[PDB]
Amino acid sequence: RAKAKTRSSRAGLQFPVGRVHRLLRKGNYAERVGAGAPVYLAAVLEYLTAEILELAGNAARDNKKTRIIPRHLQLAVRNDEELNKLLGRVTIAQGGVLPNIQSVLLP
Amino acid sequence: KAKTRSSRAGLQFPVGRVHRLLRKGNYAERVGAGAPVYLAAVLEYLTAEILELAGNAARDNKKTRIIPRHLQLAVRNDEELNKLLGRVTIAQGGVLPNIQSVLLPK
Amino acid sequence: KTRKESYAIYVYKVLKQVHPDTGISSKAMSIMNSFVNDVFERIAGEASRLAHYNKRSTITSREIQTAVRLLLPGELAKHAVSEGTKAVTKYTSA
Amino acid sequence: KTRKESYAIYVYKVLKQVHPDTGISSKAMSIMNSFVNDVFERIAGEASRLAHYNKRSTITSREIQTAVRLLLPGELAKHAVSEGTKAVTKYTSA
Amino acid sequence: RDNIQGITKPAIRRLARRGGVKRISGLIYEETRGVLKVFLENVIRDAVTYTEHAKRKTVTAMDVVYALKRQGRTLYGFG
Amino acid sequence: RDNIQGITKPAIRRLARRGGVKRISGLIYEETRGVLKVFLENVIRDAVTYTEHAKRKTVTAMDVVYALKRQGRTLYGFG
Amino acid sequence: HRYRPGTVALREIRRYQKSTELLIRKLPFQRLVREIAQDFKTDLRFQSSAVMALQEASEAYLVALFEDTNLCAIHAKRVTIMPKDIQLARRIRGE
Amino acid sequence: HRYRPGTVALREIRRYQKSTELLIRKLPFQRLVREIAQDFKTDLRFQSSAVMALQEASEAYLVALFEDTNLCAIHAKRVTIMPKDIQLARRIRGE
Repeated sequence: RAKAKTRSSRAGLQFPVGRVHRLLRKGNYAERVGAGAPVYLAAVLEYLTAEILELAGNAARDNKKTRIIPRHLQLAVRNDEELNKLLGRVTIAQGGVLPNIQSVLLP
Repeated sequence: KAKTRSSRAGLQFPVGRVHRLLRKGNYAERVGAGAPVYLAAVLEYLTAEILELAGNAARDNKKTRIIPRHLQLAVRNDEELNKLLGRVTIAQGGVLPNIQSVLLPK
Repeated sequence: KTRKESYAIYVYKVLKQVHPDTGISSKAMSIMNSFVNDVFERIAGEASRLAHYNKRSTITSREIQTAVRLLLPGELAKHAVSEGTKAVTKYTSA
Repeated sequence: KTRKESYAIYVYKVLKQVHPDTGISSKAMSIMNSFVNDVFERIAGEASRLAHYNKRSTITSREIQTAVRLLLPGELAKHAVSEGTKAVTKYTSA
Repeated sequence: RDNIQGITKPAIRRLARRGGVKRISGLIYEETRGVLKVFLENVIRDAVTYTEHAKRKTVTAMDVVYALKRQGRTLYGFG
Repeated sequence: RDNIQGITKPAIRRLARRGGVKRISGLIYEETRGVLKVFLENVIRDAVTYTEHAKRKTVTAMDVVYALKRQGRTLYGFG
Repeated sequence: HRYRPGTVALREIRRYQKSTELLIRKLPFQRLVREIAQDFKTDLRFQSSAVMALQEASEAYLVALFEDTNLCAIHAKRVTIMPKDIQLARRIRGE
Repeated sequence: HRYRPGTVALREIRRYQKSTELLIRKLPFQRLVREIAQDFKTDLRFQSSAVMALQEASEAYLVALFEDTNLCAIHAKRVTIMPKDIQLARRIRGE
């Protein structure tokens, strides 16, 4: 028998493949499952996660900090039009609100 | 002699069809023996409840048959049924009559 | 051609009981036929979800009862639950 | 005790790949895990419904592609689709 | 190709009277037409995608009902 | 056993000064106190039903999350 | 013999709130729907019921929006509706 | 040396719009929740984490409602809020 090669290495990805396949099969979503669906799903999920994390990390540098806290996540999510449209009815714990005042109450 | 399961439970709605639809709709992997009877009874009760009010409303207009306007009138005029079906549009239904008191002439 | 199945005689049978001197039209029949599927799908989906939640693989009477109690608001829940329990008991008696 | 699975290592690897020097806390990990789970559930459910609607019982790449095009709004979706295709091609290569 | 002008003026007045109004200004029509176009674009796109997937050339009302349910304006009386 | 009086006036004032209000009238507090109870009851009833169905005598933090999810307000962070 | 302003509007409201029909004409709506659909794809053929379904949904949506706009207008001590009310009503619900 | 009505309110708004703390107290809210839950069952035993989630959800809902009612109030040429605005916002939203 030859040496085992992980299926994630063949497709050049980072997210797992077998776990997604098993979860899809065991969740009784359909009677049968093909072959390329786990690969497609893993690629899409990896792309979305990378985009969101990159935006959050870029936003978190302004406060002269190093780590990431949910305030930075909220600030990065609410400042992008498409991401705001996607997460339209989601609440994040300890998020706060964007600074915004009306134009009539000002002196 | 074969006897239908609907006759045993004293219900006018079918029992086998509901069981087959539940089994073949991949909702779960096993289905209990007594499951379909509850659903059949609930559906029959809801249908009778709607139809009684529909016919009572239709009787007013000195008519015999039922048209969707009567169904809309019966559904909208009730409280709980409005909450249940406050998220659905009925074709050829009309609008409940109402005029604001401010706009009236005086 | 091909067979298509729909609830078209059970509704008429029910109507012939509450009011014995009233007919129905085609469009009202279509509306009533389309009304049942929504409730059926909602209840079945809620029951499947609740059954999956507790790390179990079975659907029985208790899940349907809980879904009915959760979904129907107001006062219809009591009467519906009572009727379902009575029907289940009568069938079990045989 | 029992073993519970999560999505921590992969998220950390992606973060290290994108930004070389940047830490993270526990709350961000929990939020990322919940978001990934929610998105996966939504996409899989939509794909299953669409696959069922056409009187066929199989989930393949076409259903996933159509579900992705239906769910994700705007330019984002475009990019995602392209990415997916490339991955499949590599699997075909080897 | 200015088919958007086929809606014409009195139809908006009839719709407003059905809804219930007593006085209408002179700039409502443009906003109404814009809103209607915006809604129709999204609904038509969502309907077209389904029939594109199924490898067919004729659009049926079933797909329109499905799109309206997915976005959510559940409609009764069309199967 | 009157506990609705726990929410006091300065707490309402602090909670209000996050949308941008500048002047506060004298009858807002009673309306807010009346409003809060309906939402609390609506969430708590479903949470208790979910807990009861599983044959347990305690409320997990998870049941509240799936109680909030049904209405249409998701909550990321607790699972 | 003339009618003071206001009476005919009330008469029209009473007449039109007690009937069910289709208000907008059919052919211009069909042409507009065909053009909008053709904007996305070429060689598209339509059936006979999708147009009716789209018309019904559009009518219901417009009626609901107009009712909400009228309520928002009567809120602010006025009788005439203006585009600001429509914009605010659309904004509040979320669109 | 006294200020004038309008400045400290703006200062408070600026200070409070830049934090992620918790405003309402803990013990009264916990007692209120544990008393409200008494009407459906008996001798219930809460965990140590559900109360925080309920508090967060309630705070977010109240903040959103107050923002919407402020917008509805400023619509009508005013800088004050009265229960009419809250009622109108609740009616228009769909509740």
